[PDB]
Amino acid sequence: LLSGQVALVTGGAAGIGRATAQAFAAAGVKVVVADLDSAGGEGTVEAIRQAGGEAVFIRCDVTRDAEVKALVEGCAAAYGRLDYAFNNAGIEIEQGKLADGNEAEFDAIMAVNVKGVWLCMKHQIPLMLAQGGGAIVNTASVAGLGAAPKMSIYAASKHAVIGLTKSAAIEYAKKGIRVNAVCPAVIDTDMFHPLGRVGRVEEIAAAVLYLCSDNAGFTTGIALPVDGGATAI
Amino acid sequence: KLLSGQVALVTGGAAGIGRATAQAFAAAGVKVVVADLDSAGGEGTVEAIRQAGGEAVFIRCDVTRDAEVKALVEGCAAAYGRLDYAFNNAGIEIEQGKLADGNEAEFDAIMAVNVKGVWLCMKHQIPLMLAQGGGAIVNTASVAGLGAAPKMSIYAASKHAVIGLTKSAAIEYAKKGIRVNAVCPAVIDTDMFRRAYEADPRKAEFAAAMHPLGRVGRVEEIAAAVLYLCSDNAGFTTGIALPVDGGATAI
Amino acid sequence: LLSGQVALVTGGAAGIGRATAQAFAAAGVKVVVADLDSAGGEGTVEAIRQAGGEAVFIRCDVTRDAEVKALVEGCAAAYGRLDYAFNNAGIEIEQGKLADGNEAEFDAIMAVNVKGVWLCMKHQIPLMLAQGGGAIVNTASVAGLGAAPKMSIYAASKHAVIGLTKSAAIEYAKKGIRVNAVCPAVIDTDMFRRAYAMHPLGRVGRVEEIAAAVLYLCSDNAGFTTGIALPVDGGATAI
Amino acid sequence: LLSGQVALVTGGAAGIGRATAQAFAAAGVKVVVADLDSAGGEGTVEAIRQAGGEAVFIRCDVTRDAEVKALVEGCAAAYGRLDYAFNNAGIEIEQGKLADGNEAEFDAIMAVNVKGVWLCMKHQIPLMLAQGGGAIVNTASVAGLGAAPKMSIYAASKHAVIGLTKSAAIEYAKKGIRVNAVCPAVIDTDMFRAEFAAAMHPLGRVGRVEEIAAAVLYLCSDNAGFTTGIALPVDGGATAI
Ligand SMILES: NC(=O)c1ccc[n+]([C@@H]2O[C@H](COP(=O)([O-])OP(=O)(O)OC[C@H]3O[C@@H](n4cnc5c(N)ncnc54)[C@H](O)[C@@H]3O)[C@@H](O)[C@H]2O)c1
Ligand SMILES: NC(=O)c1ccc[n+]([C@@H]2O[C@H](COP(=O)([O-])OP(=O)(O)OC[C@H]3O[C@@H](n4cnc5c(N)ncnc54)[C@H](O)[C@@H]3O)[C@@H](O)[C@H]2O)c1
Ligand SMILES: NC(=O)c1ccc[n+]([C@@H]2O[C@H](COP(=O)([O-])OP(=O)(O)OC[C@H]3O[C@@H](n4cnc5c(N)ncnc54)[C@H](O)[C@@H]3O)[C@@H](O)[C@H]2O)c1
Ligand SMILES: NC(=O)c1ccc[n+]([C@@H]2O[C@H](COP(=O)([O-])OP(=O)(O)OC[C@H]3O[C@@H](n4cnc5c(N)ncnc54)[C@H](O)[C@@H]3O)[C@@H](O)[C@H]2O)c1
Repeated sequence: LLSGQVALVTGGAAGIGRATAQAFAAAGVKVVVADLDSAGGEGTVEAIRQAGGEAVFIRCDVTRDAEVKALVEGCAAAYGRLDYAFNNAGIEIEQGKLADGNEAEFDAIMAVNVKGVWLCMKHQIPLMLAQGGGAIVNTASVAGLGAAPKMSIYAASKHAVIGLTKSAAIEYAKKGIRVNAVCPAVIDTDMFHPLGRVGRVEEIAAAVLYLCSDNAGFTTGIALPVDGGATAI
Repeated sequence: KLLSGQVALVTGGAAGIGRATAQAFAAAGVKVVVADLDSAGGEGTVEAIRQAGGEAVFIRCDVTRDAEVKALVEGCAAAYGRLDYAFNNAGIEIEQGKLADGNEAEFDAIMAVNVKGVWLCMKHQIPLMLAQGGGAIVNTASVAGLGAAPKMSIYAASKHAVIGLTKSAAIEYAKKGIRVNAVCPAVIDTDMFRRAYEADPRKAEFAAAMHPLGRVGRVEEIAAAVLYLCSDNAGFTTGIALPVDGGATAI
Repeated sequence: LLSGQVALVTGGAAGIGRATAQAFAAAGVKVVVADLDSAGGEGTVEAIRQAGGEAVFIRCDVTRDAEVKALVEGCAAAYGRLDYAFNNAGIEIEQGKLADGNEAEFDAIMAVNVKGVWLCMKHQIPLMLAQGGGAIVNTASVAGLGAAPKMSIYAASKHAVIGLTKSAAIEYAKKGIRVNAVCPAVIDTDMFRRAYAMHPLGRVGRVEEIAAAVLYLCSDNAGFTTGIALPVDGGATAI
Repeated sequence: LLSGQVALVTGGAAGIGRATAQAFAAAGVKVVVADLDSAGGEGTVEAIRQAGGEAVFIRCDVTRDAEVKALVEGCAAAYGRLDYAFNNAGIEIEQGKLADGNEAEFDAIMAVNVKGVWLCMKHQIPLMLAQGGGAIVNTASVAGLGAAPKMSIYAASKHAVIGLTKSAAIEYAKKGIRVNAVCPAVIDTDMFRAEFAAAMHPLGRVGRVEEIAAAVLYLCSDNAGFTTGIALPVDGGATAI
C-alpha cells in the first residue's frame, strides 16, 4: 500500500512509464504524467480517468531545466504536493560499437538519460524536503550494471543514473527522501534472459510501487534488477 | 491478490524476522508452516497468526539435519498439500573476535545453520516446487553477504555463501518455474536486539549510526521485501540480492 | 613487463597522470603526455627525459573531438603506433548536494569525465584494431562504484566511465583490445589538497600506487584481464 | 617489485598453484610449496630449483587445523618469516543441479574451499602481525561473483572466500596486512586438459595459469600497498557480462 497522495511519472506517454502511471493511479495516487508525446500522455491520463483515477498531463522536455522547473511547479499547483517521482523518460538510439558512434548520439542520449534524471531530481527534492520527505525511483537498466555491447553510450548513461541515485540517497537519507533505481532488462514495449522471455511493463511497475511503498521505508540507494536472472550470471 | 500462492514455509519462524514474515504471509491469505528448533516460540507465532484470523501450523526442525528438513517439506505437503513459497531464514550470529581470534567450533556452527541449512532446505523444497510447475524461494542473506563484516568474518562468509546458492539455483531452475532470491537486511530491530540495547544503550546508538538513514530496520520492512520477492508481479525477478539496509551498501 | 612500444596518458600534467606517464617510461615505453596544462605537461616530459626515457607533450582539450583526433594521430606521427592508453583527464568541482548544483557544473564535469573518455576511446580503438590489439585503462573512482555525497555529478560521471569501459571491453574482446578501469579512492594529489578515517588503511593513496595498477592492467600477462573495475582504495569499497 | 622474502602457496603441486609458486620464485622470493600431493609438490620445488630459485615442500591438508598450524610454523622454520600467502587449494567435484547434489559433496567442498582458507588465514595472520605486515591472496572464482549452474556448492564456497577476504582485509588494515581475492574464470590447467567453456568467455579462450600468477604477484607487489579487500576478476570479460 501507498499512503502518499501524488506521484509524478516522466516518460508516462508509453511503455513502462504509462504502465507505472496506471499502477500508481490504481493504488489511489493522483498522477501527474509528463512527456514530450502529448497524444500518448493524454492517452495515459484518459486510461487512468476511465478506470476511476485522478491524473493530469503536463508536457515537458526533461532535457530543459526551465521546463522541468515548471513541471514540478505544475505538480504543486495541480495537487499541492509531490510524494513520489518516477524519473523514467529515456532514449536508446545507438547503432554500433563504441568506435562507430557519433557525437550527436552521445549528446542526445546523455541529455535525456542523465541530464533529464538530474534535472528532475534537482527540482523534485526541494518540494519533497518542504513536505518532510518523499520517494524517488529512477529508471536505470541492466545496462547500468554491466556491459551493453553496441549500446555503450546507453550503458554509460544508465550507469550514471545509478551514480546519481546512490549519491542522492545518501545525501538526503536523514531528510526523509529515499532514492532508488529500477534496473530492467529487455521489456516488451515499443523501444523493443535465463527465464527465456522478456519482461512485462506490469513487472517493472510493480517493482516501482514496491520501492515507493510505505513498508519500503528502510530501502534506499539500491539498484533493483528486474531482469529474468540476467545479472545473476 | 498480490500473492496467489496458497502455502508458505518459514524457517526460523519462532522469533524476529521469521516470526514477522510468517505473520505477513498469513495476513496476505497464505497458509504458513512455521519451522524452528524453538517449539515454544514457534507455537507462539502460530497462535498469533490464528488469533488474527489466519492459518498456520508449527513443525519442529533443526535445519542442519538432512532427515529433519526432508520430513519438514513432507510435512508441508501433508498439512496443506503443496508449497508455493519458502523463506529460508534460520541463521545464527555468534562470533566474538577478528578472524584470527575465532575458533573452529564457531566456524562449524555458523556454517552448519547458515549455509548447510539453506542448502538442505532448498534441496528438499525444489523437487516439490518442480512437481507443481513453480514456486518462489527467498533466502536470508545480509549486508554481510555483500561486503566486509569486521569481527563477524565467518558470518560474512556464510551470508556470501547464501548469495552464491541463491544465484546458482535461480539460474538452474529458471526454466522450471522456480524463482530464487535473497533478502539482505542490515541491522533489524528484533525483540532480542531491543532487549540488548535496553541493557546497553550504546548498542542502539552504534547500530543506528551504521546506516545512512540513521536508524535500524523494522521486522515489517524485511517481511514486506520478502513478500515483494514472492509476489505475482515479481515473476521477472530472480537471482537478485535485495538490500534492505537504510543505504548501507550504497556507500 | 610491457612489450608495447607507445603509451598515451591524458591528464598527464600532474598527479596520477604524471606518475603513470613516468611509470610507463620507466618500463621502456615511449609516452605521449596530453593535457590542457602545457607547463605541467612539459614538466612531466622533462622529468621522463631527464631519467633517460622518451616522451613528448601534445596539448589537448579532451572535451573537443577534433583535438582528440589530432592527439591520437599525433601519437602515430611521433612514435608510429599506440599500444596503451590511460584516459585519466578529469575534474571534480562540485560544492553541494544534488539539489544545490548547477547546470554549468553538470555540463563541465560530464564533458571532461564522460565525453572526454568516450572521445579518447573512440579514436584510440581504430589504431588498436589495425594493430590487432591494445590496452586501454580509464580512470574511474570509488565514486563510480557507490555514492559520493556532495559529489553526485562526479559520481554519475565515474559510474558512466565504468559503463563505457565494460561495454567496450565486450565489444572488442575478440579484437585484442582490453579495456579496464582503475578506481582510486582519495589519492594525495592537487585535486585532494585543493579540496582542503574514511579509508580502512588509515591514509590516503599515493600516485605511484595508481600508476602500478595501470601498469598491471597494461602488462603482457594481463591478457585475460578485461572489463574490470579495479579498486585501489585502502579497503573503502570492501565495507 | 616484490621486496618480501617468503611466500607460501597452498595447492602448489599443480595448476594455478604450481604456476604461482614458480612466478614467486622467479621474482626472487623464497617459496614454501604446500599440498596434499607430495609428488607434485616436490615436482614444483624441483622446477623452481632448476630455474635457480629457492623453495621447499611441506605437506599439508588445509582442512586440518593442526596441519595448517604446523605448515605456518614450518614456513618460519625454513625461512624465518612469511611475507606472502596464496591460499589456493580448492576442489570442484559436483555433478548436478542443487537438488541433485549430496551432503558428502557439500561437506568436502566447504571443508577445503572455505574452512581451508579460513584456517590458513587464521594461522598466517599472527605471524604477519608480528612482522609488521604481509599480503594474503585467496583464490575465489568468477563463481564467487555470480551463478555457477551445476556447481552451486562450489559457487557458495567461492562466495564465502570473498566474504572471508573482505572481512579480514578490514579487520587488519591498520596492522599492515592486506587481504585480496583473485577470481579466475576457466583456466587451462593440466586437469582441464572444452570448446564450450572457451566460448562462454568474451575473449574466446580460456585463461593461462601464468595470467592468474601475474595477478597474484600484482596483489602482493610493493606498490599494491593501497589495494586491499578486492575481488580481482581474471576472466576474459566474463563478469563484465
Ligand atoms: N527493453 C526496454 O524497454 C528497456 C530496458 C532497459 C531500460 N529501459 C528504460 O525504461 C525507460 C522507459 O523505457 P520504455 O521501454 O517504456 O521506452 P518508450 O519508447 O516506450 O518511451 C519512453 C518515454 O520517454 C519519453 N521521452 C523521451 N524523451 C523525452 C524527453 N526529453 N522528455 C520527456 N519525455 C521523453 C518518450 O516520449 C516516451 O514516452 C527508459 O528510461 C529506458 O531507457 C527500457
Ligand atoms: N539485525 C538482524 O537481525 C539481522 C541482520 C542481518 C541478517 N539477519 C539474518 O535474519 C535471519 C533471522 O534473523 P533474526 O534477527 O530474526 O534471528 P533470531 O535469533 O531472532 O531468530 C532466528 C531463528 O532461527 C532459529 N534457528 C537457529 N538455528 C536453527 C536451526 N538449526 N534449525 C532451526 N531453526 C534454527 C532460531 O531458533 C530463531 O528462532 C538470520 O538468518 C539472520 O542471520 C538478521
Ligand atoms: N586525487 C583523487 O583523490 C582522485 C580520486 C578519485 C578519482 N580521481 C580521478 O583521477 C584522475 C586524475 O586526477 P588527479 O588526482 O591526478 O588530479 P589533477 O587535477 O592533479 O589531474 C587531472 C589532470 O587532468 C587535466 N585536465 C582537466 N581537464 C582536462 C581537459 N579537458 N583536457 C585535458 N586535460 C584536462 C588537468 O589539467 C590535470 O592535469 C581524474 O580523472 C580524477 O577524477 C582522483
Ligand atoms: N578453471 C579452473 O581451473 C578454476 C577456475 C576457478 C577457480 N579455480 C580455483 O583455483 C584454485 C586452483 O585450481 P586449479 O585449477 O589449479 O586445480 P588443480 O586441481 O590443478 O590444483 C589444486 C591443488 O590443490 C590441492 N589440494 C586439494 N585439496 C587440498 C587440501 N585439502 N589440502 C591441500 N591441498 C589440496 C590439490 O592436491 C592440487 O594440487 C582452486 O581454488 C580452484 O577452485 C580454478
